[PDB]
Amino acid sequence: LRKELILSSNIGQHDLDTKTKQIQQWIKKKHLVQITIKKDVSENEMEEIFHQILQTMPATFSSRPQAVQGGKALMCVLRALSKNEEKAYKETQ
Amino acid sequence: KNRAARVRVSKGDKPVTYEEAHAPHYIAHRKGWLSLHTGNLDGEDHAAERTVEDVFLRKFMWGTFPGCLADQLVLKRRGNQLEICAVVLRQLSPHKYYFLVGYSETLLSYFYKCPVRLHLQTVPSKVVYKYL
Amino acid sequence: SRYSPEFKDPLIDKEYYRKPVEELTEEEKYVRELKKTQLIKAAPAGKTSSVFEDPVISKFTNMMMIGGNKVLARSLMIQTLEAVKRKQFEKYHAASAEEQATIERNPYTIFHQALKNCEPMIGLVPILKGGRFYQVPVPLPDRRRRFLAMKWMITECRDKKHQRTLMPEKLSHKLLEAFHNQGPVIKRKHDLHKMAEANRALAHYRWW
RNA sequence: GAUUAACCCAAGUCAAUAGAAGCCGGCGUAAAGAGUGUUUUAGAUCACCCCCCAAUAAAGCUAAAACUCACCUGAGUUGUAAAAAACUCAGUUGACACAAAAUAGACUACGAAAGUGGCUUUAACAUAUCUGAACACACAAUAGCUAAGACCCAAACUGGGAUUAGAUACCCCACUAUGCUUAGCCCUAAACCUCAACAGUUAAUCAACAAAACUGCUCGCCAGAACACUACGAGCCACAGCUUAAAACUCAAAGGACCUGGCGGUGCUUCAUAUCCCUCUAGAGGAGCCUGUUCUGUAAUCGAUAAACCCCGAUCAACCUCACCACCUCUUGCUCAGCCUAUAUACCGCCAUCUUCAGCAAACCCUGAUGAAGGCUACAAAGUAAGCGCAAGUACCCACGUAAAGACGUUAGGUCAAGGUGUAGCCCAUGAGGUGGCAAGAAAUGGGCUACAUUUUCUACCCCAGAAAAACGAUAGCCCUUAUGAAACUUAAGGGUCGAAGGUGGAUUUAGCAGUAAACUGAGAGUAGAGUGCUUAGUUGAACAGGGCCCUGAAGCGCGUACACACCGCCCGUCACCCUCCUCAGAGGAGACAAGUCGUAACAUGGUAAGUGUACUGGAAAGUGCACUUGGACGAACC
Ligand SMILES: [K+]
Ligand SMILES: [Mg+2]
Ligand SMILES: [Mg+2]
Ligand SMILES: [Mg+2]
Ligand SMILES: [Mg+2]
Ligand SMILES: [Mg+2]
Ligand SMILES: [Mg+2]
Ligand SMILES: [Mg+2]
Ligand SMILES: [Mg+2]
Ligand SMILES: [Mg+2]
Ligand SMILES: [Mg+2]
Ligand SMILES: [Mg+2]
Ligand SMILES: [Mg+2]
Ligand SMILES: [Mg+2]
Ligand SMILES: [Mg+2]
Ligand SMILES: [Mg+2]
Ligand SMILES: [Mg+2]
Ligand SMILES: [Mg+2]
Ligand SMILES: [Mg+2]
Ligand SMILES: [Mg+2]
Ligand SMILES: [Mg+2]
Ligand SMILES: [Mg+2]
Ligand SMILES: [Mg+2]
Ligand SMILES: [Mg+2]
Ligand SMILES: [Mg+2]
Ligand SMILES: [Mg+2]
Ligand SMILES: [Mg+2]
Ligand SMILES: [Mg+2]
Ligand SMILES: [Mg+2]
Ligand SMILES: [Mg+2]
Ligand SMILES: [Mg+2]
Repeated sequence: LRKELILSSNIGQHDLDTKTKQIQQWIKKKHLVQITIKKDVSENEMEEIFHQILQTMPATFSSRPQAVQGGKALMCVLRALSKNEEKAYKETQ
Repeated sequence: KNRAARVRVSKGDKPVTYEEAHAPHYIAHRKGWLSLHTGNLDGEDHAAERTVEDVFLRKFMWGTFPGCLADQLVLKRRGNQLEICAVVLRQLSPHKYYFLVGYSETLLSYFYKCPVRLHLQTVPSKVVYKYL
Repeated sequence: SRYSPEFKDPLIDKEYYRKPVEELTEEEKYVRELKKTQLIKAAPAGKTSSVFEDPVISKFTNMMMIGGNKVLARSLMIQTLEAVKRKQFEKYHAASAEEQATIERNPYTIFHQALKNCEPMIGLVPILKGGRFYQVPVPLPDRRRRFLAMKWMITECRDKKHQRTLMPEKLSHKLLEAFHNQGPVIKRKHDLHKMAEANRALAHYRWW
């Protein structure tokens, strides 16, 4: 299932943590998490939000961050690491 | 809303004349033309010259008879004679009326190179067609 | 409408105006006396007392019209009628005397019967109960039925499937098919009826 | 702030602080009648005058419907707005509870209150005077804890299925604590009829609303809001609890009831007449082109920019127009200067807008206790109204229709660049003049023209024809000529050259009710020339016009309202943003200040009605379960 989230570049840390926990729940549930981030802010600054969100789950980018909405927003897709990918993570760990 | 030469209604304490009481669309239906000349007919010439002359005449008479005109002037043109029929208020002295009539007639005759007559009609106070 | 409400539509029937005065009921005599003192519109340029006048064909020509080209539309209609009659005459002559009894050659009759066959009995109308519209089957008035028949015929003719085929031939062929209860128009009517029957379960959604 | 003047007191004035004025007022909604009942001490004069229905405890019983089990029959059952999930259990008949008690009840009784509505029986419903507990005793729905049983059904939490941006909810399924019985605890409710007990009156009423106003007596309670159903102290079988309950910091309000307006994912009724939906016709949304705009670019205007902008100011830009940019030049300057410099949120002027409306109304009168406010009923009940608008009248071809007209106001709606104009600003320049130059397309989007053809295309003709038909299809591009002009690759027309995209177009959307839509043909405005634009004359000339109310809306009558900058409103909570105070070993709590982050919990039926108590759960408001309240409604003859 596709679970979608919409965020702002000026989202507070408490809201960000809450939505991070929600995304973790979805990933554990094995859902595709489509995250969109909208706006001054740089697109790299926005993509840092994706870095942090996936940092909290050392989940993987099924689709990498991409500019959308006329380039105003970024969008990405996260997925639960397959069994083989998780085994690779364990080995590298 | 249309504002063209319309006297907007008020508390009923605003006197107005027959000319002012009627919006533009009534022209030729309830009120005639304040200037009569052939310039605007089919195929005639010098419409602009006639109009400029009319405008200057109106401004000139207004400034020459300050606070004396009661209603708008009536310009008429017959051949080359120009006739300004005006309605004024019985306040200024008749001596000054006669002086200004002579002066206006002479100056306008010389300025527009055509005989000019001024026909004054004196009234006690501005005719109040209605109160708006 | 330049005509004031007082004006009434003219009636064009020589038989009606020549009906004997004795045959008139009280109400009919009253109607005539009232019309004696009523305002009547001018006779429209589309109809006349011509014995050959056909209102159905007049309406069909009007529906076929494109951009006020009454001349072209009427020309197409007469060409269609002539083509139908010629086809029927050819079939009649080429056919045996036994089946010549059934072979019909009146183009007007063929046209009327084809339209009547194509008329769809039950339509699908949107009906809204509780805020949601559904395509409920519903009876149709005769006016709507005739109009739908004519419109389906004309649209089928206008389709681009028949390329480089003149409208007279297209319409004559389709009219003959409909008369013999075949062809895309009859297929469409049956499809509408089939959809209505499939949606029969929603009939109660109607309130009128 | 300075200055001028004025005012008050005056050898004083008045900044700060302190004090002086503190109870016979109230308790339905503003704080206040404490959840209920009974004393002693006392108080009062209201003391002598003067059967039954649904209380409660115990014991017993069961009609309907469940569950389970038996039969046999079937492959489906449950689930809703639609589904998924869930079970192979489903139907008939029969047997069968420690669960809950249709109809009666349209009754209004019992009890002190909580509560009590299946049946029978036993016991039983205190006081011949009324008040009387934070000062004790006995009770106190639902929830909840303790220990043991029952468990049909329902059900917090939990799990699953949906829905969702998310869904810790609303919807569906399963199941647990729990609801039940026993013995203890707990002692809280919007425990509200928010209206204390007793006795009495209906007379001169009475802020508002609500359930009319009061008198006497008594007890309890109240004294701005919030901090605060809080901290501390105290008591308690209570251990995240209950009762009592402050203070500090902070504010000038908080609050109760109404009137008007707006608003309602507000109710009923009736409508929309090219109109909101279906229905008819023709279109746009798909291709090219013309053109406007937004963006990009440039040294290179400005204004409109939701309806009500977008072939708009312009009935028009090669120079000019021109207000733009670059450079150069002039300074009492065409002007008793000048400024297209800012302010349409100072204006006049002319307008859009509802308005495809019909109301606006001065001056009076009355009603409300003489409050904001309101003013209708025709078998008429407080309205009368001058004037404005509609209407009438008028142009066009009728008395039809189209025009015109369309008030008060709404959007601080447009225009300081038509012109003027207040204020502010420039004056060796933000003024004036001269030369040159920009005005393009990455690309999106609006309107129109051309087409996609066979009802077509070319030719003749203006309607009895002949050919074409993969060709149809540019007004696009390139080359040439011509018209105007001083200047033409860039403006227009004609010709040649090329025959391009395209094959009737998605959701969505425009216009039209008849000589209209549609198609076609002219003319005019403005220019030297210039539009597929604009105005307008004319030809041919249609189909539907019948149903409805989801949405748009309109009206009427109502309902609610925490909104009044009027829902684009208000407002809650978390998180982090700084100070004051309090509790605290540092951390919490409150308040204030104050812009954010995530939602939209509350105010409208606030989109799941709101809330009280209690329990579990959750970023967060909050969700759900049980009972209780209306401080919600159910549209108030029958339908
Ligand atoms: K199109
Ligand atoms: Mg107008
Ligand atoms: Mg209160
Ligand atoms: Mg007592
Ligand atoms: Mg007590
Ligand atoms: Mg209890
Ligand atoms: Mg249980
Ligand atoms: Mg109660
Ligand atoms: Mg409490
Ligand atoms: Mg406490
Ligand atoms: Mg304590
Ligand atoms: Mg329409
Ligand atoms: Mg397009
Ligand atoms: Mg502009
Ligand atoms: Mg602008
Ligand atoms: Mg120049
Ligand atoms: Mg220029
Ligand atoms: Mg300038
Ligand atoms: Mg304005
Ligand atoms: Mg009128
Ligand atoms: Mg008009
Ligand atoms: Mg404005
Ligand atoms: Mg503006
Ligand atoms: Mg300048
Ligand atoms: Mg060409
Ligand atoms: Mg030349
Ligand atoms: Mg060709
Ligand atoms: Mg809500
Ligand atoms: Mg709600
Ligand atoms: Mg609740
Ligand atoms: Mg829950």
